[PDB]
Amino acid sequence: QADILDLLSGHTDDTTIERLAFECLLTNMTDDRVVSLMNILGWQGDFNCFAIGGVPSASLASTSLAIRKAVRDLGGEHVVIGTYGTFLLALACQMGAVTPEVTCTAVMPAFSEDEPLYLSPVRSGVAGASHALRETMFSLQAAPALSTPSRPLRADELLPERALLGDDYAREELYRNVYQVLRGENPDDPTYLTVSTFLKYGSSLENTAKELNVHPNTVRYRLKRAAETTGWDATDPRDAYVLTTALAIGRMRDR
Amino acid sequence: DTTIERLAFECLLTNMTDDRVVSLMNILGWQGDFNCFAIGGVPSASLASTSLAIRKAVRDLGGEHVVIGTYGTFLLALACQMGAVTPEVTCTAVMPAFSEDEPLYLSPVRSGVAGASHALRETMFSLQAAPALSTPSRPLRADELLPERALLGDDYAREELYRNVYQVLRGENPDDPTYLTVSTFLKYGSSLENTAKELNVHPNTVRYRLKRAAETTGWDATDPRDAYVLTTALAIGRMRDR
Amino acid sequence: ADILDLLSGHTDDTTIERLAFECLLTNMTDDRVVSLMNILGWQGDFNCFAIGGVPSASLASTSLAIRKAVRDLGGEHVVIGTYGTFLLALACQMGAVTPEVTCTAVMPAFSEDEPLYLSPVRSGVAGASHALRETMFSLQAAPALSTPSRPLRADELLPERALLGDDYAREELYRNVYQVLRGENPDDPTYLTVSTFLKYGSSLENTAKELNVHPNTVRYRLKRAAETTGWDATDPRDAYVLTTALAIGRMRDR
Amino acid sequence: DDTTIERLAFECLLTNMTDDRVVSLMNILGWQGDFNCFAIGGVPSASLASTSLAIRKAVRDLGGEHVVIGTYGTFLLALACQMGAVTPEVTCTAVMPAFSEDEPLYLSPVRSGVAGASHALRETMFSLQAAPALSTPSRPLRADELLPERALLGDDYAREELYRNVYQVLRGENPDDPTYLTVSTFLKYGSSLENTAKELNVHPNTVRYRLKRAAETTGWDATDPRDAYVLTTALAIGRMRDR
Repeated sequence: QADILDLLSGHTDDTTIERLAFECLLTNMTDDRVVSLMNILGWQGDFNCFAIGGVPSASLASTSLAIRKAVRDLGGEHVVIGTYGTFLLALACQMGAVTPEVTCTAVMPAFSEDEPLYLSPVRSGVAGASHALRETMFSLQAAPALSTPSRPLRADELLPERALLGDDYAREELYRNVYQVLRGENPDDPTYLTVSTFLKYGSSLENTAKELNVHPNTVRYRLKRAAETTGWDATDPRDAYVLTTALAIGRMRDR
Repeated sequence: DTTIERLAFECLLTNMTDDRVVSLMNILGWQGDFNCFAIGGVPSASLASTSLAIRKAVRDLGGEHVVIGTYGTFLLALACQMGAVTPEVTCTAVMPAFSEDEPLYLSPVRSGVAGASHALRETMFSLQAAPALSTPSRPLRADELLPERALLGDDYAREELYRNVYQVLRGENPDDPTYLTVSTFLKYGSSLENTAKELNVHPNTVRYRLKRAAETTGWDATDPRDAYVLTTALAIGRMRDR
Repeated sequence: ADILDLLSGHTDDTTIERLAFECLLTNMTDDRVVSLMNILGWQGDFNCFAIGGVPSASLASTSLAIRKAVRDLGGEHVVIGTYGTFLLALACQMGAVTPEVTCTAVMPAFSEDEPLYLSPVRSGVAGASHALRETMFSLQAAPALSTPSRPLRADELLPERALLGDDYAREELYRNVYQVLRGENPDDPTYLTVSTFLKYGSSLENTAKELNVHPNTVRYRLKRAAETTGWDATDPRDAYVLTTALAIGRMRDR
Repeated sequence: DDTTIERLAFECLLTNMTDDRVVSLMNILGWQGDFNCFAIGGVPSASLASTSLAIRKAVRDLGGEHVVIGTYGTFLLALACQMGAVTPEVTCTAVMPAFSEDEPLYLSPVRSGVAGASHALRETMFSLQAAPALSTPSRPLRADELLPERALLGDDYAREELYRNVYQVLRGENPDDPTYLTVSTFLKYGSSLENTAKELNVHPNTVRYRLKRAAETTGWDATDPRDAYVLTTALAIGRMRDR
């Protein structure tokens, strides 16, 4: 298999090294060679990082300058920047005052107000870097499915659309963080059955109560609990679509 | 014989359709732009017994070629459509070989190696998607599990949602408000009254438009299963187009 | 490289078996290996175990004897390959094909003068790779021991396997010896006593002096560690296993 | 820029790449011919930046012209070209205050050429990773101090040295020499001179002296528990390799 010198095709300029690390990370390559490339760029050891992505406000060069300056002004010294289609993605090393919300606020003006903007969670090491860049890429590709997107879009806002695009990270989160959390450890717990039944029956409290032989208030209470544990409120049309998707993922995976 | 067939099967199931695969298929006797279809399900008794029953059933129907493989608990068979070998007739002949207590799928007829791969893969994805539905048809309908197949990575299910649902809904002309109405209706969780209020139109106008959409697409936004299918299609179309 | 690239135009089950074997032996557990195993008839999260040793007469003879034995026991699939002087067989466990019975059945086909190993039952391609590799590494490690058991015990050659690069052996030392003994208590009297004892080369006197306790206090703590881990630090072999585990744990935990 | 080239060469060497491409890169950095070099590694006392600065200043003051500096995990590693007064102990003494006193420090032997440079950096990395195993680490750690633990981590240089410089040296060319048998028996019998002597029908003192001879040829003294562990490891490596 190709070594880091093969990958570099004789180049030693950091622009090429950066673009190469960017493409490796975006394409899910997290092996030692990528660790070496990030090493060369200055990303030492088990670093923390996060990503911001969107469409440049005026130009790619202008946005890149703005982002490097903002990272510098906040006490950081590493940010890997690359383009993907019309999108510019930036992976910042979390150090000094470079933290996600503050960094996102500082660079927002360099991104078009007329296009989606996404801020990733903090992730660790090269594998996290790849994760941050990919969830950012998939979120931006998924954003058009959303009627009224937050700005910036954050976190798990686009799970089902990301899953539809083939994002393994989104499938896994729907399985682990929604479906499996709903199920819990106790199989006699009624929450999962109640959410499932509620969705099946048109998001009707009355029909769910009728189906399950419980008081409507009891269904209400269970849905609220499921909202607390998963972050998704079945009574909200957007969240209900997310939950429905999670149940499909879970059922296909477990049977 | 058997070994080459199993290798061809893996290649097809894993979406390898390049000339090396064509050449394997040539060796097996599948020539040119052949027609084929697939059938899949859980064996009534055993994988070996079901394989045999399918081979024999196809042979008796004048067929000479079948490629049989496994995916998890499922037996998947690709049959070359020759002689009296047709999908429905073949399916009927082999149903005893598949358990009544598990899903079953019969693909449409497809052509060539690309077609063979599609037939086997849509069969795998359909069987895999089935647990998502409470009471699926037997055999599973081709249009029954599109969002679920898409979620698994079935690119043909994505395309079908795009072409047969989203683009059909959107139509030739931008002025037609049927699409906007369905879009808005889904956004508001299939609330007739909230949709009429939001669009500033009469609720009857909303009902009429939803019925039109149900007629042209085959999906009724007032049914929660169909609403999910529609919502999936709009997402796919919006991500693809803009 | 896809499965066809790996095959290099071969479509014979013999080359396919050899390729699957080599992938497993080199710790490749990805989709292509799953497909290769698919092709050989190994579907899903199967159970399997491995047997390995030096053939009593010939590879061909031992292979024939193994395939016969497995079939007579009602088994369908056995992947057989060779590494150096060793023959390794991976059997699908089903019907009456279970590890001890199978091992007993095929013992006559392996040299008495050479080590023999039977793996635990494991599952899936990852399990198959693990079983074949622990078998390889155990056979390679055996010469380090003067009179090992036959077959070799799963826990008998951990440091030596680890020295050869066997990551499962490192893991097992870390989890089953080091962690079991230390927990979150570097200051637990037993752990501290074992640690100090080894540091002083198993000298009861020097250890008691260093810890400022009575020798009998050192003795019962070592006895506890022995009962807890199965390793008795007063035995030079066991002491070497314990020392290796402590090094592994320390390097890993910081 | 220069920093980039240097970090690239560092990564190649650390990753055991010693091919013509790497040789050429080192040549461009100014490392030419069959140069002598050594490595020092540890944890920066204050920061990566300031430790690097202090190392380069020390090497400059000592009359040296070339140092390649990189990181592994929390470690800073420096490869120095041996020239002027840039020699291992002097250089180590000059740069030691730049490394944390609460963390291990390692100084490699002198090595030759690009292959030697790669060897020096890797034995340094592995030794630093292995250091926590040691109860009473010297400062700096040196040379072959961590052989068995390095072998446990998969360092091929350690496995090779255990076989070549320890196990093979014990055996020598003469099967009439009792060194190997004595070391072997002594370890087997729990480092008991009395029981070893009883087994070999020899006086305890003869056993002791034979072990001291082994210490002369290999540097490892079986009467010391640390060294006994190292020797036990070398026997295992050797026995596995010769069958």
